[PDB]
Amino acid sequence: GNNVVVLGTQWGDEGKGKIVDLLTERAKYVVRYQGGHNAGHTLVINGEKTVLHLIPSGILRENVTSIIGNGVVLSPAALMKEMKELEDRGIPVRERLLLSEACPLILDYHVALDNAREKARGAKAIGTTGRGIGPAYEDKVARRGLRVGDLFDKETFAEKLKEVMEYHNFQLVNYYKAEAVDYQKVLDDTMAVADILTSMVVDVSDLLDQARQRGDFVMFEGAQGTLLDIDHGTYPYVTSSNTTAGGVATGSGLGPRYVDYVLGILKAYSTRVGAGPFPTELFDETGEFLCKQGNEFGATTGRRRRTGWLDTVAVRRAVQLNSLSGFCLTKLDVLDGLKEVKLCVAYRMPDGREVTTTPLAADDWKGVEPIYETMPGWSESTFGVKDRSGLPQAALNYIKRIEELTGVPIDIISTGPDRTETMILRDPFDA
Amino acid sequence: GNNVVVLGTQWGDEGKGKIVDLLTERAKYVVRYQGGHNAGHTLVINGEKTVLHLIPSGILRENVTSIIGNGVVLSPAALMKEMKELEDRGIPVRERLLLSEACPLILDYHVALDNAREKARGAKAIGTTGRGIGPAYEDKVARRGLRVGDLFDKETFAEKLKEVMEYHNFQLVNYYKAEAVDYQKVLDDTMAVADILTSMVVDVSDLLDQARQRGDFVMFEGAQGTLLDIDHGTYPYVTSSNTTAGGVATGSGLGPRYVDYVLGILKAYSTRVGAGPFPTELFDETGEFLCKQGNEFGATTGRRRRTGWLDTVAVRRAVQLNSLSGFCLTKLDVLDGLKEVKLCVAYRMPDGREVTTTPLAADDWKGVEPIYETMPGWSESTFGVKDRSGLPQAALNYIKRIEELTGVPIDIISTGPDRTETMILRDPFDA
Ligand SMILES: Nc1nc2c(ncn2[C@@H]2O[C@H](COP(=O)(O)OP(=O)(O)O)[C@@H](O)[C@H]2O)c(=O)[nH]1
Ligand SMILES: Nc1nc2c(ncn2[C@@H]2O[C@H](COP(=O)(O)OP(=O)(O)O)[C@@H](O)[C@H]2O)c(=O)[nH]1
Ligand SMILES: O=c1[nH]cnc2c1ncn2[C@@H]1O[C@H](COP(=O)(O)O)[C@@H](O)[C@H]1O
Ligand SMILES: O=c1[nH]cnc2c1ncn2[C@@H]1O[C@H](COP(=O)(O)O)[C@@H](O)[C@H]1O
Ligand SMILES: O=CN(O)CC(=O)O
Ligand SMILES: O=CN(O)CC(=O)O
Ligand SMILES: [Mg+2]
Ligand SMILES: [Mg+2]
Repeated sequence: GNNVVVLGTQWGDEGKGKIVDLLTERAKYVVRYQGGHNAGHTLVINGEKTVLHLIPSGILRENVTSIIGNGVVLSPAALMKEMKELEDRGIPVRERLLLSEACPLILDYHVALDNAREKARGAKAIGTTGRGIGPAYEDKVARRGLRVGDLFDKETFAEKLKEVMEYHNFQLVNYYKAEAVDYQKVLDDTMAVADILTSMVVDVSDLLDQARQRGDFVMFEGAQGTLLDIDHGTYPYVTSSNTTAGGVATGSGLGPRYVDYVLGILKAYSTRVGAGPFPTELFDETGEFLCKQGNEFGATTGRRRRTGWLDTVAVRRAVQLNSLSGFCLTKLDVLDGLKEVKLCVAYRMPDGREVTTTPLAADDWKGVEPIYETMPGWSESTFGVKDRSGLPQAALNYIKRIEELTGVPIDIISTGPDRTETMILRDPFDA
Repeated sequence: GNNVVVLGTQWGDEGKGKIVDLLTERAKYVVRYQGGHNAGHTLVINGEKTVLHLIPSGILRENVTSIIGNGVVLSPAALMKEMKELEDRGIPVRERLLLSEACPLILDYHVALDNAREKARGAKAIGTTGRGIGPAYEDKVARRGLRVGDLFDKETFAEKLKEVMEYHNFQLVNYYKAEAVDYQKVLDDTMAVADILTSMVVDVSDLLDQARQRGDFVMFEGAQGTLLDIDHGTYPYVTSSNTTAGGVATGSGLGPRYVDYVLGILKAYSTRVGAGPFPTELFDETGEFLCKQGNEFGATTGRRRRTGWLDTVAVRRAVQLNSLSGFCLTKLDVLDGLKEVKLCVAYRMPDGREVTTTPLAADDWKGVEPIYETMPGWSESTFGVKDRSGLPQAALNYIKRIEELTGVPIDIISTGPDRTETMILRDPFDA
C-alpha cells in the first residue's frame, strides 16, 4: 500500500528505527507522528552507527523528505543538538527535514517539571526518560502550551512565554519547593534558533493529502510501544502520547481511511524500561542472557531494560488496537543458544481464572501470572541469515507458532543490527 | 460499510445527534469516543424532544447497545443526572449503556479548576462550556487522573483521590486564590454511585473487535467539531479532545484500518459558540435571521451561537483531516426566505495574497477575510421535504455547488428537526 505505518507492538525498543530505515528505499516521505526526543532509535549501516531521537529514521536517505508531524512534542535545544551531529557526518539535515508549526515546544520549565513531578512520586515513579514529554503534552491539552508557529512572532511570543513560565515557576518553587526556571534564559535560547526552526515549517496535513492524491509512498514512524499508549497502555505507566496506529491520524493530519498497511515491529523476546507491569519478566540467568546478548540498554537513557519471555496475550492486544496487517520479527538471533524457549499463551488471574485477554490499567496486572508454552531452542546460529532456508527448524517452528497464536503473518525477519541483515518476505509497499 | 463514523465538519452543533439517531435503525452498537458532557445534542421524535450530552444518541433504540469508549471524560454526577431523566421517560438506560473502565473521571475539582483557569484568562477566555473537560484531560495526559476502573477498589481509590485533590486544592487556593474543593464531599458522592458505574463496565476494545469479526454494524458518534480539534483546530480555541475521525481509533480501541465510511455532518450555514476565529461571521440582520430562524442557542449552555456564511475553504479542511466519504447537509431549510445566499470560496490573507487553505493556529486567522460566491436564494419552502423533487432549483444548485467545491457527495439532506424530516440519498451502511 501507499501508506505504511511502522510501530511497536510491545513497550518500544523492538527495532522500529532499523526497519523504517531499510524500508524507505522506495518512500518519498517519512513522518514522525508522536512522542519527542524520549525515543532512542539505532540504525547501523556498514557498521556505521547512528542513534536518532527526534529526527525521523529516513534522514540518511536523500530521496526521502523527513517530516515531524503536529503530534510530536518538539524540543528546539534537542533538535539542534541532533541536527548538528548529523550535519557533521555529511548529512544535510536541513535540506531534508520539514516540520509542523503545530508542534508544541518542550522548553526547560518542562524538564524542570518532569523531574519535580517524578521525584514527588517516590516509590511510584513512572520511570520516565525525563525529557519533559509529559508536561509538554499537558500544556498542549490544557491549551496553554507554546507551539512552533508561535516563533513567527517574537514580541507576541515573549508575552505568552511570560504568562506560561510564571504559572509554571510558581508551582515549581511554591509547591515542589524546587528551583525556578529563568524566563530570560529560555527566551534567549529559543530566540537564537526561532529562525532555524521556522524556515523548516510546512503544512503537513495538506502535504500528505497531495502526496496521497499523487500516489507517493509515505511511511509513518512510531515511537515507543503499544502498551505505553496513554489510553490503552498500562496506566499510569505509559507515555503521554497515543503510541498506537491511531496516533497516525491525530498526529499527522491524514484521515484514518488512508492507512494501508500497519506493520507491527515484534522483538522475538520482550523488554521494558521503567516502572510497569511485565508478566513474563525473567529475574534469573536466562533474563541476564537475553539482556547481555541483546545489548538491552536504553538507547536514550542508557538504562538497562527488564527482559523476559515473549508475551503473546499482550501482542494479541496490539494486533486489535492497531489493526495490524503484518509483523516484523526482530532479534530472532538473540535466541540462538537457548536449550529451549517459551512464549506466554494465557494469563492466570489471581482468582484462579485462566484468561486470554490483557487487563487495562497497571493495577489490574498485579497478581497476573503467565502460562507459558515451552519450545525447543536452537544452537545453530541465525545471525545475519537473509533467507528462510538458513533458519533451523526450531526457528521456523517458533515463527509459525507466533503466527498461529496471533493470526498475523510475519513479513520481515530481522537477524542482525545492520540494515542488510534482514529477510523481506513481503514488502509492505507492494501489498 | 460495517463501521460508520458520524462527526462535525465545522465547530459542532451541525446536527450529529439527529443524524446518528436516525441512522442506528440498522446498527448494533453506537460508540461515543471523545469529549464529555460538554456536548449537547437534540433528538426530536414525533415532536417529543430529548437533549442528550454524555449518553450516546442511539439510547432510544432498543436494538442498539450504547457504549461510551475510553476517550470520553466521564462525569459520574453528570451521568446519573442524565441516566435518571432518561429512565423516567421509560428509557431503560442501564439496560443498554456500557462504558470503558479506562474513562477518566470528571470530579468537582476539575470544574473548580476549569472556571478558575478560564477566569484568569480574562479577555483571552476560550469560552469553554465550563464542565471541567480540559482539566480532566490534563490529569489524564499528565498521568495523575482517576479512571472508571479506579472505583473497583475504594480504599485504594481514597488514597489516590487524596493525593490528586490536594495537589489540585493547592493551586486552587494558593495560585488562583479561589475556594478549595472538599475531599470528603467528593469521596462521598463518587462512592454513592461507584457500584452503579462499575456494573456497566465492559472491555470496549475487544467488544468492537468481536462486533467487527461478526460483521455487526457499528456507529461512532462524534462530539464537537473538526475545527475544535486540539491538534488541528483554531488553537488555543479548541476543545481538548481530538474531535476528528482520528479520535475514533484512539478513543474506542478500533484499529484505523477498520473505519469504513466517515460521514461528515454539514449545516448549510455556520455557527460557533465561544471565542475563536470565524471568517464568515455575520454581524448584521442576515446574521440575526440565520440565528433566530435556526434557533441557534447552545444546547448545553443555552448561550447564543455566532452565525455566518458557509465556509467552504474550512470545510475543505475537514474533508482531508477526516478522509470523509460523504456529507450530510443539515438545516437546508433555515435558508428558505433569503433573496440570495453566499458561500466562502477562498480567503484573502492580510497581505493581499488569495489563498484556498486554512491557517492553523487561531492567531493566523486574524486578518483573514473571506471571498464569497453569491447565489440566488429560494422563497419556496423546503421544510420537511423528504425527496429531492420537492427542492427548488435554487436549493439543488447550492447543493451541487457545495459538492463541486468540495469534491464530496452530499448523502443525506436534513430538512427538519424531526427524525423523519430527512432524505437518505445514500445510506452509509450499505455502501
Ligand atoms: N541482534 C539484533 N539487534 C537488532 C536487530 N534489530 C535491531 N537491532 C538493534 O536493537 C536495537 C533496537 O532497539 P532501538 O534502537 O531502541 O529500536 P526502536 O524500537 O526503534 O527504539 C538497536 O540496538 C538496533 O540496532 C536484530 O534483528 N538483531
Ligand atoms: N431546522 C432544522 N433543525 C435541525 C435540523 N437538524 C437538526 N436540527 C436541530 O438543530 C440542532 C442541531 O444542533 P445540536 O442539537 O447541537 O446537534 P449536534 O451537532 O449533535 O450537537 C438541534 O436544534 C436539532 O434538533 C434540520 O435539518 N433543520
Ligand atoms: O522510546 C522509548 N522507549 C522505551 N520506553 C520509553 C520510551 N519513551 C518513554 N518510555 C517509557 O515510558 C515511561 C514514561 O516515559 P516518558 O515518555 O519520558 O514520559 C517510562 O517507563 C519510559 O521508560
Ligand atoms: O459540544 C459542543 N458544541 C459546540 N462547541 C463546543 C462544544 N463543547 C465545547 N465547545 C466549544 O469549545 C471551547 C472549549 O469548550 P470545552 O469543550 O468545554 O473545553 C468553547 O468555545 C466551547 O464553546
Ligand atoms: O531507545 C529508547 N529507550 O529505550 C528509552 C529510554 O532510554 O528510556
Ligand atoms: O450543544 C452544544 N452546545 O452548542 C455547546 C455549548 O452550549 O457551549
Ligand atoms: Mg528505543
Ligand atoms: Mg451541540
